[PDB]
Amino acid sequence: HHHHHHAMSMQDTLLTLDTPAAVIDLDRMQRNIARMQQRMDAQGVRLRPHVKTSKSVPVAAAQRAAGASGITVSTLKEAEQFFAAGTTDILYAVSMAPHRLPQALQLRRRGCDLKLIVDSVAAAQAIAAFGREQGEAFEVWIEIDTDGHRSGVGADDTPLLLAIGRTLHDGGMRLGGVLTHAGSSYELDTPEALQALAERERAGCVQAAEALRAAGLPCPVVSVGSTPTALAASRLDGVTEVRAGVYVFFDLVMRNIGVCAAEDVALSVLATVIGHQADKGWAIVDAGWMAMSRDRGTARQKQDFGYGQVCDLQGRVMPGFVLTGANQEHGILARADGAAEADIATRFPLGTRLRILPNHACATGAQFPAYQALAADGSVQTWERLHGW
Amino acid sequence: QDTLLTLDTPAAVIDLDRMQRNIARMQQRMDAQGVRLRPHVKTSKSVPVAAAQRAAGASGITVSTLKEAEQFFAAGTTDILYAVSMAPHRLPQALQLRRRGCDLKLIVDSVAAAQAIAAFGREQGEAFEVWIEIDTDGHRSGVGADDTPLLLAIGRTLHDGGMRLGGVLTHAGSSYELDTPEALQALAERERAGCVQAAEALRAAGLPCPVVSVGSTPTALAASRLDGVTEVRAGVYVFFDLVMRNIGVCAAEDVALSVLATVIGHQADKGWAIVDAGWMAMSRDRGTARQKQDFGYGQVCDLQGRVMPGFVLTGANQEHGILARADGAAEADIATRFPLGTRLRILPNHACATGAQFPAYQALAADGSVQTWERLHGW
Ligand SMILES: *Cc1c(COP(=O)(O)O)cnc(C)c1O
Ligand SMILES: *Cc1c(COP(=O)(O)O)cnc(C)c1O
Ligand SMILES: [Cl-]
Ligand SMILES: [Cl-]
Ligand SMILES: [Mg+2]
Ligand SMILES: [Mg+2]
Ligand SMILES: [Mg+2]
Ligand SMILES: [Mg+2]
Ligand SMILES: [Mg+2]
Repeated sequence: HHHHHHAMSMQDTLLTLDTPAAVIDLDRMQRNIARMQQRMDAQGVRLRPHVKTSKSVPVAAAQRAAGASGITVSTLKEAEQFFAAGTTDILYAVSMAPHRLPQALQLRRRGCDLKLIVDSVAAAQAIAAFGREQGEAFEVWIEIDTDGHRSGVGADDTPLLLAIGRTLHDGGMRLGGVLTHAGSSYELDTPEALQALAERERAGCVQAAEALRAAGLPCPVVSVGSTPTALAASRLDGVTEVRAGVYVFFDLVMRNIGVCAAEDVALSVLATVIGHQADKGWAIVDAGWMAMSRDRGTARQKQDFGYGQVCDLQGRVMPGFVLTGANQEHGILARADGAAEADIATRFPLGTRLRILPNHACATGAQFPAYQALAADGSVQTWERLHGW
Repeated sequence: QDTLLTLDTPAAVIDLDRMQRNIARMQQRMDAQGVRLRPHVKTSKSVPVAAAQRAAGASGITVSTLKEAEQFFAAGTTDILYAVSMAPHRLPQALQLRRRGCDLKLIVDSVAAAQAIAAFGREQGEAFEVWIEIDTDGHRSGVGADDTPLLLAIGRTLHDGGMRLGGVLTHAGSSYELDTPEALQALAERERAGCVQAAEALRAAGLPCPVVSVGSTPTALAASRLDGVTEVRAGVYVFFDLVMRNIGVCAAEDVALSVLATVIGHQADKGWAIVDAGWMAMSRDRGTARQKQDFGYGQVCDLQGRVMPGFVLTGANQEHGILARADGAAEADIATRFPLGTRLRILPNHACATGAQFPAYQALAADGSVQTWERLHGW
């Protein structure tokens, strides 16, 4: 039992970690994983989780174990990490830059079934010319703009859809599908508006696929998604897969959109109280914006949580206390309502540990080299995640 | 050689000639004021950047985390001030650094934190050097500049408890809400006077107070005189940023840190160029939104570093930035001006926030080559 005794001596808990730390409540993370996978199984579509929220091998392993099919990545560094870890079905869902083609070629030549996306004739021409030069039939999907959010060919822009699809297909590449991301779902906050946007996202992606196929071009995959529209879609006829990422943890922006409650948020930042300004009702904590990130997505929503909702050590919300301000390594904990708490030092004594729910899980997670994955027994384990490009 | 044409994007680029000018300007101002400069490395967390600050005449550093103290001590820097109210649970970490030879200084602003340090120091045989943080402007931590009984209670806990009461410090961070030389000069004087007043109160009580330490970059550059001050702490000046430009202490052309980005697409009807520098590259900091000129997620510059006024990142998602006209109009033929693959450089709202998004900087020399300069992430 030499290993056992030594490992027990080294095991951390929420009391022994240094702060700040990004804590994943594994039981909440597994409920979120199951909820999404079950919804997609009920819809008869594949779930291709977007790992840009955690960039962590063990978190994606849990998603794969639950039934996910492949992943979506936001950078080729994520494709390199997850392919090294055994994931071969990877979609790089950012408009392809020609200068990154040698790295995408190398990944495919090592055995990664890496898919790229474009939304322009010039990007299609760059991929097809390099593929012909290098003897590589890249798989390329066409990105569709279904809601005005960001990149993509308009769903009704048949001439440009065909021009890009022909450039790829005639060029000897594999035109593998269409995808869309209805990111404007983050501006909504009612179930009726989310359900309608989910239907516009489905209808527009399938419209683009049907236009390509009406021109004789292959388009076997139809991929949609954002977490809110994944959870709100009534029907997904014509869709092969849904992509969703932030759901794995949720956050307060998702709580305000209405697709989860604060009790579903699996990621919190463990912080210590390091001081006060008693006459202003401030407790000062060691989670500033370097821990929380500068994300303030809740500022324009129905309930502004400042730099995060305060919870006790046990992870239960402490209503009315939020981080009202943040500097790099100092957070200002005070009443959301703008009163000065009396006796703030008795409410929050020096050295008290608290947990802060984030505005945006993807933004807060990226501030940490690793998560501390919290098991039901109170034990944590360090789960590394990727930083940079 | 690696150059701005060969790097992958996004990348954090330091223009070394601009950084050296910013380093010289600050050190020459501190020398003119008769005070030491103790740079705050939380902006770069990079050994070669702090080396350049030391070569120019800096005396010790300030750090925002013990991880920084570990990094810089492993690189040979021993005169380290950890300028965040000390948490008692980090005392074992601080003790081990001191026992290894790091001359690590801690700060406190409460009797309870001072008692925890003094009790642990006596148990472990360690006379911790502790400074008392003074609140001169209501920004953040510190003993109020008027609150003499609290100041003396802490000073006596430390000195009677066997610890080394090494000084007082203040950080007038409310300087970042100002934007005129008269208001910055007045706040710099309030910061100076408040910190010197606390030192005098300690000394009048028979307590040691050899160091009087003030600073933020705007008050460091605006102070007219620094009588009674021994050192100034400043950090973001090494690179500057657009929040600094709006406060009025630099020009956009002085900003030494930019994010190299590639154009990866367009929305021509809206006049957008989409770049691969989203908020993961720039950070979510939007400090210019509250100032007199809003630069969105950053100011566009060409690959040579020429500022392109009127183009900014008007929006950002994680790995996509939206480049568009600041005047709200849809640039006609945006794709013809910025073809796919064009490289641009984006000046940040907040240098300390943008830098923390990158594992390393790319230090750009006069000949156009780059050298990778690692920086620290995490705690
Ligand atoms: C982020 C992202 C997703 C996942 O959206 P969430 O709302 O985080 O689930 C899907 N597709 C693309 C292209 C994305 O960038
Ligand atoms: C950040 C910081 C500084 C340096 O301020 P800048 O405006 O970045 O130069 C000085 N002192 C303390 C305590 C700080 O936190
Ligand atoms: Cl700060
Ligand atoms: Cl995003
Ligand atoms: Mg997100
Ligand atoms: Mg690389
Ligand atoms: Mg006060
Ligand atoms: Mg700063
Ligand atoms: Mg540490």
